[PDB]
Amino acid sequence: NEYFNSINDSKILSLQNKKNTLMDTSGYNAEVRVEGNVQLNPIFPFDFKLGSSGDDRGKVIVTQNENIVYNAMYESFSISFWIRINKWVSNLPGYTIIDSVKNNSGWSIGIISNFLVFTLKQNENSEQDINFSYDISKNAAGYNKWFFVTITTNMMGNMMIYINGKLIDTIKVKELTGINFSKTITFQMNKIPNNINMWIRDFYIFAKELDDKDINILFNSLQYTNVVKDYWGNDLRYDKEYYMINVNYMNRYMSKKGNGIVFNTRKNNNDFNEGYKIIIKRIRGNTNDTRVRGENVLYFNTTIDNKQYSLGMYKPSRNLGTDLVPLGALDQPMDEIRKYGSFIIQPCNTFDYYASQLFLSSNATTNRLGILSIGSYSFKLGDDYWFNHEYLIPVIKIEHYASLLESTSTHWVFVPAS
Repeated sequence: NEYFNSINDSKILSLQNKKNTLMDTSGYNAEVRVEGNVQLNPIFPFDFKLGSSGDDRGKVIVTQNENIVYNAMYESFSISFWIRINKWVSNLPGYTIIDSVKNNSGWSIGIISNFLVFTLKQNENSEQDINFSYDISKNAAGYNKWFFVTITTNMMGNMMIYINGKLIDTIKVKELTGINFSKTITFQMNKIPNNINMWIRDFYIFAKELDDKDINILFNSLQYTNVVKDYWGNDLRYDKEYYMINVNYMNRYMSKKGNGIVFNTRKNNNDFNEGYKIIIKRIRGNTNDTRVRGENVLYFNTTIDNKQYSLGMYKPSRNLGTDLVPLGALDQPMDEIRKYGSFIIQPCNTFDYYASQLFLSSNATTNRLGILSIGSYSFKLGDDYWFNHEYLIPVIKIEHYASLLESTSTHWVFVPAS
């Protein structure tokens, strides 16, 4: 993998976290001061955390050597990093998050409303900026997920912005004479005149203009692809309460009627605080460290009333369709769970979400009998006596699922109840 080596050669700043310490692994050794309350994750991804709070609030400062800035001050450069913001509402007020401006010239990354804007400044009057806007329809609860920004900028060429490898917006760099780039970059959440958290990790700057194939290599090299992720992009974990949601039905929560699990309409889309929660329990796995990974055999528990059930197949009051069998809440021992309630998880990540697919397992082995989907069907559940009713239920298609294998109706996500 030269691809990886050739890129690193142009790396002028590498803000990593080693040995529980923020430092510059570029080689050019920038100074890294950590003022205020800056929480530091000891677990991977070794991110560092900031806040918008008053008084003692987080501030990370990075100061560079003149020699290496001077080189990239007029040619070409790229900025790339992982970022996450909690409660990134659409009505959010303006904030400067990452700033590199000294005497009213430089560059600055900031966020306002549903926008993450990257501005280029020469003087207090004139400034050109490129931005990314998140899809408010797809993220009613706030864009709270981890995402990988990349900004390529050529001073006589072009100024582009990428999110998760996908080029979002691209505009022409105007004639910018007298543009002085600062030797300091400051990570701090400063509100703009007239309470959120921010996680940053792996902040790199390069001395060239990265292309699509380079960016996506970087994007992919900077994650554990086989570690399944929750809705916000953190490592999905066993023995932790999540809300299980289908990607095609984000406005439904999980409820129960009789033996059946039935999906119901959310009251609102501010939080995900609604319905019954599930807990992922491991059965089979290559590693054993609480993180859920591809090809793991697993099952789901959930505490409904003061009892605790496990998700599993059951026989409905009448046939729902060919090869189709509902998943429901059952009080069953492990021997039954292994036969009729065990799944093989496969991570399925896209630009829009961190999701996963779930395959019914044969006797808690990795051999796949079917796939977990969702659908509305008419039958009897619980007290239902006189009439059938339409229930939106989780359903397993057995044997023939090549059609569903590519459908987003089999994409499941998990939102923590923190």
